[PDB]
Amino acid sequence: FLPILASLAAKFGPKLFCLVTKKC
Repeated sequence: FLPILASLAAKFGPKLFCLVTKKC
């Protein structure tokens, strides 16, 4: 689940990824 999620997060999702994984 995680490598495809990480790949799409890098591709066009980093705004949601940074808040969810607490890097904002």
